[PDB]
Amino acid sequence: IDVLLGADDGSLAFVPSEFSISPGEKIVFKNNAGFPHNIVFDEDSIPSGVDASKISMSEEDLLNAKGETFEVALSNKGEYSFYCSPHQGAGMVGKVTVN
Ligand SMILES: [Cu+2]
Repeated sequence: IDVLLGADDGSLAFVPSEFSISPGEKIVFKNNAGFPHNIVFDEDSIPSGVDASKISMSEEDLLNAKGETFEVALSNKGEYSFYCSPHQGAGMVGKVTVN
């Protein structure tokens, strides 16, 4: 599944922000508008036992230019909440379910 970082109207959003995938499926996050952006999985809101650092950018890492990507595939089943760290309070958050 492809996910935009920033909407085409400049809104600070993942598009889509809620979605489901199958184990081993890739998510390609693509820097779109309103960047810099990143994608950070909330270590307390992903399935037990998953290493957030295997699937996340650090909060200090940024995609600063249009078209840059971060790709990650998730295997373990369950709900994963994530956010863009500089835009989290503006509402740039999401949740992917692996089912
Ligand atoms: Cu952002």
